[PDB]
Amino acid sequence: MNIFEMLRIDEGLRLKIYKDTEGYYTIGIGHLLTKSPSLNAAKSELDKAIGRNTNGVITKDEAEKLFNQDVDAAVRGILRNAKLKPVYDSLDAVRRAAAINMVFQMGETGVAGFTNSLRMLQQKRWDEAAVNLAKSRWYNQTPNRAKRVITTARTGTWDAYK
Ligand SMILES: [Cl-]
Ligand SMILES: [Cl-]
Repeated sequence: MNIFEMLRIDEGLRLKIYKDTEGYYTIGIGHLLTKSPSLNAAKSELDKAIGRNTNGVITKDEAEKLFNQDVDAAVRGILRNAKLKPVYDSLDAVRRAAAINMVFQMGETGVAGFTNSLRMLQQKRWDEAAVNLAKSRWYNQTPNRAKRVITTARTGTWDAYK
């Protein structure tokens, strides 16, 4: 297992524009296109991202390409964030994948606001972090996914994904 397989599991793969759990237009492996209610706006953002007139549909390779970019941007975002980087650097490789997943889902900003959980993770207080992390709108909205990521962070193993 790795970050790519993990997120491919959590996000799935859809070749046609769809709405995510919050109702926003998305395509491929969780690539958010826009927070706007306009499908045309979403189609405009897609064609811009792909480089052609897609008509709301892309191929598997195109989806994988957006995913690679998105994964890359997520890590880089973490390394550029002063609140996030130090946590990330303190972690082992498995736990790091849990941090990347959260950021991919919620944005760096979002994640950087889990102040308390961030500190517990940095101090290696696993169980405590796990409980603090669950006290969030994130967990109440997407509990099954939130449980898998929380367990990854708590245990440093891929068990939730086997
Ligand atoms: Cl893009
Ligand atoms: Cl879920």
